[PDB]
Order: sequence, then C-alpha cells, then structure tokens
Amino acid sequence: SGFRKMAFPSGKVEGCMVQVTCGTTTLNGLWLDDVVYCPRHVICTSEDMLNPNYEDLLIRKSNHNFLVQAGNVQLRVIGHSMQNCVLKLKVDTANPKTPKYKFVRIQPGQTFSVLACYNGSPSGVYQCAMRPNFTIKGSFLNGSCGSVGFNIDYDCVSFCYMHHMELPTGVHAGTDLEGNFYGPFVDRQTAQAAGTDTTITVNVLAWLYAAVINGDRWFLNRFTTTLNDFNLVAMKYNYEPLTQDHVDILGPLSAQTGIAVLDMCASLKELLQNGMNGRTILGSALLEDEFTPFDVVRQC
Amino acid sequence: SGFRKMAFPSGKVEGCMVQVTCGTTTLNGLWLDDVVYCPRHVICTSEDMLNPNYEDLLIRKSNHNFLVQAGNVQLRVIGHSMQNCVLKLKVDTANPKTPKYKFVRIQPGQTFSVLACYNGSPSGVYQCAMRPNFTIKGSFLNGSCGSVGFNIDYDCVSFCYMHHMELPTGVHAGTDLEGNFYGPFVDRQTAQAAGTDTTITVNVLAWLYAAVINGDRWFLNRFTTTLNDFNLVAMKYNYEPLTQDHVDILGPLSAQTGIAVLDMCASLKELLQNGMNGRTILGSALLEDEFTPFDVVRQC
Repeated sequence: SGFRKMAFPSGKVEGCMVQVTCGTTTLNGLWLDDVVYCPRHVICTSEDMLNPNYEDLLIRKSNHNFLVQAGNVQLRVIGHSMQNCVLKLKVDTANPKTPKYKFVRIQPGQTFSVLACYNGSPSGVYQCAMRPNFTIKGSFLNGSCGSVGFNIDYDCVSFCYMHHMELPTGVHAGTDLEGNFYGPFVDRQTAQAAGTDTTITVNVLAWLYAAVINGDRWFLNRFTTTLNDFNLVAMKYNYEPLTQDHVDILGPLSAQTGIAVLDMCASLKELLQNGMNGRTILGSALLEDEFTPFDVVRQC
Repeated sequence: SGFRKMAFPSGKVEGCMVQVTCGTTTLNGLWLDDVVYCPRHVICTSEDMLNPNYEDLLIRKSNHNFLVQAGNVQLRVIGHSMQNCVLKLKVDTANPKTPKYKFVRIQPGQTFSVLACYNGSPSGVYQCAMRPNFTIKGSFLNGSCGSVGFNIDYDCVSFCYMHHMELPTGVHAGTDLEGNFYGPFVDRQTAQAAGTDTTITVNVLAWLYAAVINGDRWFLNRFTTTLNDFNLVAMKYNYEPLTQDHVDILGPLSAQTGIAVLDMCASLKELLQNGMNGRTILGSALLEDEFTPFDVVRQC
C-alpha cells in the first residue's frame, strides 16, 4: 500500500494563523479564542536580538504598538502580557474558526506536523520529530517564526510547538505554547550548542516493521539478541537504549508481522554493524527514525 | 534554513471530500459545485472488478443507488453519468465550500500534494511526483480511492489526480479529473506492468542545487561536461536526457549558487559513476528526483 511521511490535514490550523507586526519586525501569530500567541522577539530590532532584555523592551510597548491582521482585517489589541518566551495579545474579537484545542508539551522522539507560514499566510505542511536533543529538522526561512506544530486527535488540535530560531547546524528550536523552550536554548542571537543528537531507537524499529509490512525483508536474519546485548550496540552508535516499555509499544507491529522485537533488534544490530551494502529500505538508503510506532500503525 | 518535502495546505481540499457508497463498495468523492466526482469502480462488486463491463454495470444503477454523505448530511443524487473512468453524480446542493478550482492534466516529472482520505474523511497530506512511467509512490490503503492530488496557485486549486489502483510493484495509478488514466493502465483487477521507470534528471539537479544552497558541497568537483556527453551517461543510468529547456528552468538556481548547469551535470555524473561513498546529501543517501525546480525555488 506504500509508506510515506504524512502530515496531518492542516485546515483547522490554517484558520488560526495571523500576522503580527511590531515596528518593522513581522512574524506569525496563533489566534485562538480572544488571544494571539507569537514569539516575544517580535518586539526586538535587529540590534536588540544580540542581547535583549525582554522585560525592559516590552515595557516600552503598548497595546497600539502591536498590529495584528487576519487576512485583510485588522484586530484591535486590548491587552498584552509575556509568558516565558511568548507574547499573548488579547484582542477584542474571538476567532470564529477556533477549533477544539489543547496545549501539550511533547516528549522527545514524538512527531508532529508543522504548518509553515509567512506573513500569516500558510505556505506548506510537513511532519517533524522532536529530536532527543530537543531540536527539529524543518524548513524555516525568515519570517517563519510563529509557525506552529500540532497533532490532531479526532477533532481536537494539540498544539505543541512554536518556531523561534535556527541553530548553526541547520536545525531549528522553539517553544511549547506556554513559551517554554524545548531544550537548553534561549531567544538571543548568540552561538548555542544543541549537543550530541541520539537516534530514536524505537522509531527505527517501528520503521523497520513498516518495511516488512510493505514486503521489504532482505535485512531480516537468523539471529536474535537480548535487551542488554542490543543496548551495548545501541550505546556505541549513539542510539537510545531500548526498554521494555519500547518493546510493549512495538507490540501491535510485532504481532502483525510475527517478528519478535528482539529478532528485529538483531537485524538492526547487523544493519548498524555491517551497513546496508548499497540496498534501500522503503525507498531510503538510511535508517529512518522520525516515524513513531503510532505513526506506523496509522498507515499500515 | 532547511529543506523538506512539503505539501500544500489542504484546507481548501478538505471541504470538498465526501463519501460515496454503492452497495458495500465505499470510496471518496470530490464535491465541487453541484457535482460529485469519484472512481467509476464504486459500482463494482469484488467479482465485477475481475473483468468489468462498466457500461453494462452502470445501466443497472439509478440515482437512488448512490449514497453520498458529506459528514453526516445525505446529499440527494439527481443525476449520474460516466466520463471515461470517473462518475459524475449531480446533486441537489452546491458545495458551499467550493474553492476557486480548475482541472489540469499534469505532465510527467511534476509534483503535487495528495490528501489521503478514508470514508470521506481526510487522513493525511503528502507530496508526490508523477513518475515518467505515469505512476506515483504514495500511501493508499483500501478505501483510499477517490483521494485527489492537487496544486495551489494563490487561491486556486488545480486538481490533477484521482486515485484508482495499486500496481504489483507497490506503486499507484490514477486518472485526471476527466477520468483519463495517466499511463497505459485500466481499471480492472488484472496484472498490469508500468514499464521501466526513468529518473527525472532536471529534478535531481534542482535538488543538488538545493543542497548547495543549504551548505552541502562535498559532491562538487572541478570538472565540467557537455549536454551530449552527460546524456550519454544519463541514458546508461535510466536518467531522462537533459535539454536546453531544462537548463533554462534551472536558471534561477544556477544564478543563486553561481554553479553553471553543465558544471552541476559533471558532479552528478561523478555521483552516478562513483556513488556517494557512504556520505549523505540533504539527509539522504540516495539521489532525490521528486523536487521540481519550482519546488526548490519556493523553499529557498
């Protein structure tokens, strides 16, 4: 049936994107009920970003200094406050397109869809994973700040990410919708390290199971292994240690394929120790770790 | 700033998806104005699909045999007709969410977004390319038929694909919105071959330019080549021949990087002849050919 990196439908989130402008700085805002959420560095000039005192900078701003536009209509700002690294602009109009929503802080290794936006207008959608080092590998140009990441559960939108900054390695960092950064990062223009990134081991196994469901089986061998034995190989290749919780989460995939989790670990161990010898798996010549077990169960 | 496979925002298309049922056969329909478009094999039983006479099978159907559901409301079918491989069901209510739209027949090598749906409900969005052999590599389970592919130009949805069938190689085939299949395929449950697939050469070059824009430059050498010399190497690897039109389309990318197109052709030739030596390009260990030059210009 095929296996693709697949983002959630973005219609519910498109109706929440607005444009926020302070001075000459413009970015995206999230309009839910009567509040607009956006990164607080919208109040900074180019020079302020080098070493900003956000409390001092925000004091110089009043409600009428924030211009919020939803398409072509201008929203009236009647209040403003700073919550960690995000601004909350209270407006006089409730967003009639507000979906059922919640704010969640996502865990490392989990995935979400990003609605990349510019000037408050949606540009595209793609799926990302919160890396173990709390960065993401997305596509964010200038003015994309304020773009949000989300999951959908039935009818409810779980917002979990708002984009703030790009790291020198080419990766991105942001906050949850309460303004708390994922990872150790701060919203200041200064060199910051993300640290050693790990491979999400349970995600690689889930993707290997997806391949078997689609008929890719050449990487399967006759060995098995133990949890401690595979983890001695996981630690060596900067993979995350596998736990019994991970084994349980892979339960539906192991049942569908008839391949025991430890049997798949031995095949992954061989793949790690010997490589892929020029072959491909699900159209990839690398081991993919940005599909959660739940993502695989959704498509297979 | 990063480079990702990025689908169009699906909100305009979500509002057009309906459920079409004929007997037990249920699939997706596209509701625009007062017509619902769906694959004609919705009128087939499992046995009919082995060797269907669609004209004979459709004659046994009347308007009340088609159940069209938009969410929870049942649309009233007041007419039906067959256009090539799609059915057009005329309904008594115009879709109030109908966007500005047109039907286009896409060319091989071009890309589009797919809104995968089941039972008339959107499940996910992803980007696809029309392969030179007129197949696509998507994610389509049973009941996904009727899902559509599209591009967005500003405010206008260009529908170009409707999903019909899965091929024995794991790839997918469908029609334009006039019901004409892309490629030599027919809507019958019988073994069908897609033919040799070609690599979209201009797309590989565009993606190599995207890598240079993002700072990936290891594959660049000090050679150049000619159009005919590269094509002698393209044909060997089942790549499409490069033309001056392709060189012109790559103009914006060659200008931004300062790398002449024939200079980039020499790096690709060496990548084809020598492999990638365990290295990666934009996070891939394979040469990606599903980004058009326009797709690269958009994200860069």
